Amino acid sequence: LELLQRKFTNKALYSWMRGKLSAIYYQFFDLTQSFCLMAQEALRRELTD
Amino acid sequence: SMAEHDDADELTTLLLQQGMELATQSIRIQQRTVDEVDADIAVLAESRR
Repeated sequence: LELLQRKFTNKALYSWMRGKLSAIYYQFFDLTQSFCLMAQEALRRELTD
Repeated sequence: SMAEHDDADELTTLLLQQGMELATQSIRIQQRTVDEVDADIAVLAESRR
């Protein structure tokens, strides 16, 4: 158990890593949705519908 | 990924070493059991006398 706690990839590393990734994902989703919306607007203008 | 694999290998090595020393202690225990059986044989010899 003591060796498991001193591991390089202990619980703390994974926790911080996935927290940072969750924040990045949360913002990137909004950015991508905005991009898709403007692409859809461009298509609507192109088709005049 | 490489860090994960290295950590798993290190855990396996530790397990092997612990098993080795436990096996040594088991050797000693079994020798003591043999000695007990010999003592029982001696008791039987006295009764036969």
